[PDB]
Amino acid sequence: FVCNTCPEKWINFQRKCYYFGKGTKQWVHARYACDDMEGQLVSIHSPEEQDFLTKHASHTGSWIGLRDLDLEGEFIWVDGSHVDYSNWAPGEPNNRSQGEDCVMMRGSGRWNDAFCDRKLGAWVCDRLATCTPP
Repeated sequence: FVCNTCPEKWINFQRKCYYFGKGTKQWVHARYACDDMEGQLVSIHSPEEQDFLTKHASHTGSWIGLRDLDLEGEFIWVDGSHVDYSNWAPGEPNNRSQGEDCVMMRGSGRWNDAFCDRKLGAWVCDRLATCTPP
């Protein structure tokens, strides 16, 4: 009936749980780290979800679950969903023809693209919250 239960060290917002990771990681690094924890690198689909992430975001930048796929020819989230909501910094993205294929979130919450082998100090995972029983 009510789904706001999250594992130790994760934070609940709406029906989801979020892990604000800290550590030195390239994008595909953070992708597998989230998978190891039974989550996914975060997908963002509304301004309310973004505003929650901004309140907890590392000041020095974080990987999120968006990257440019060559065959589909667009940015696609790790869970296969398309970009509806977006929060690009003004002028972004600007490195698609330039090999900057992975997306990070600044301390402001705004997104920019980057080289996938860039090292950042933070990354965010999500998973679904579990629910109250009968």
